[PDB]
Amino acid sequence: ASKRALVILAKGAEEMETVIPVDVMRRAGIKVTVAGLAGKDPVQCSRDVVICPDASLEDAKKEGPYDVVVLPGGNLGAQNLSESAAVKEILKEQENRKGLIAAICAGPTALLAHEIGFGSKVTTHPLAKDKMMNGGHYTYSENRVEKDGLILTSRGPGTSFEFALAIVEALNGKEVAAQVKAPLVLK
Amino acid sequence: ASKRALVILAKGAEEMETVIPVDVMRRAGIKVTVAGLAGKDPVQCSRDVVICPDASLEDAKKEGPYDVVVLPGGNLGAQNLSESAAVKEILKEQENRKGLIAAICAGPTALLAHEIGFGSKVTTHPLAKDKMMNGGHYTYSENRVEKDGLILTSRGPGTSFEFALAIVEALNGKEVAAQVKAPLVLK
Repeated sequence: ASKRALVILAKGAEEMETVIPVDVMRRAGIKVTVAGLAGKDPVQCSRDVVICPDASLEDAKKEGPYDVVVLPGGNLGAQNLSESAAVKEILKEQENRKGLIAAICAGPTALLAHEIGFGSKVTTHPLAKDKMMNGGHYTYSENRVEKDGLILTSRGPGTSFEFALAIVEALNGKEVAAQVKAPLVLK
Repeated sequence: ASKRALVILAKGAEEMETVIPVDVMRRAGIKVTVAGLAGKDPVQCSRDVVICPDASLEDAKKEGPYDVVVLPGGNLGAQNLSESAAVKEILKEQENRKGLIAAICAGPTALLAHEIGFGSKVTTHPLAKDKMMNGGHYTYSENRVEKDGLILTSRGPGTSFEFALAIVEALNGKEVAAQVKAPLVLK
C-alpha cells in the first residue's frame, strides 16, 4: 500500500523547500497532497513562484491520516503555519497517532508554536535557531538533516534533497531512497 | 540596472529545475519572468506540481531582450520546447545578440532541435546524452555545470543550485553569487 504525505502550503512558503520534497516523494511512489492552508486558491511563495495546491487543507484533512506531515520553511510561511489552529490540530493528531512529522528551515518553528515534539533533537535554518530554542524545549543540532524518532528536521533550501530523501527512507526504506537518489545527479 | 531572465515553462517541465533557478535568480536581484509556453494558464509539471506563470511567452517576448534565457528540463517539457517555433525564434534572437542561454537536464536537447550553439561544450542529464549528441554537433562534458561562453548547461535536479549560481555569477558576478549561496545551506 502506498504511503501518503500531506504538504501544508502557506503564503510565503519557500518554494524550493516545497517543490523539492513534493517531487522527490512522488518519485518515491508516495501519494502526496499539496494542501493550501488558506483554501484551494493559488499560493504566492516567498520568491513569488505561484503554486496551485491539490486541495484545501480543510478538504485534505478529511482524507487522512497521512504517513508524514511536511512543513516547508520560508519565514512568513512558517509564521502562517504557526498561527493556524487547523495546523495545530493536524500536528497534534499526527503526534498522537505516532506518525512522522517533517519540517525544514523555519518550518520547525511551527512545531514550537504548536508544542509538538518537545524533548527532541532538532535542526533549523541557522537564522531560525534562536526562535526555535526559545524556552529550551528542544536540543539543537547542526546536522543537515536531524531525525529524532518521529520528528525529522532540516536546515534550508540546500538541504531540501537530503530532507526529502530522509523522508523517503523513513517511509519506504533505504533501497527506495537510493533508487530515487541516483537519477537526481546529486553530488 | 537589474539583469533580466526569461524562464520558459512548458507542460512536463521538471518543477525542481524550474523553481530552483527562478528562486535563486530572484535572491540575486535578477528580474525573472516565468513565461508559459502555451499561454497564461497554469502549467502541470512533470511530478504534477502546478505553477502559474507570470506571463505568456507571447507577452514576455514583447518585454525583452533578456540577459539570460533559461530552459528547464523534464523530458516532456524539453520536447515541448524543442517543438516550439516561438522558442526557436527566441533562442535564435538571443544567440544573435550574444546573450546567455542556460539549459539543464533534458533542456539542452532543445538547443539541438533549434540548432543553437553548435560547436559548444555541453552537458545534459546522463540519460539525455545520446539525444543531445545526435550528429556530433556539440562536445560532451560530464561536468556538473558546463559553460562554454554564452552556452551554459547542467545535468539534473541535483545540479540545479550549481546551475542557478552559475547563472548568477555570469550575470551579477562572483561576489553576488557567493552572498546568495551562503544562506542556502548548500554542502
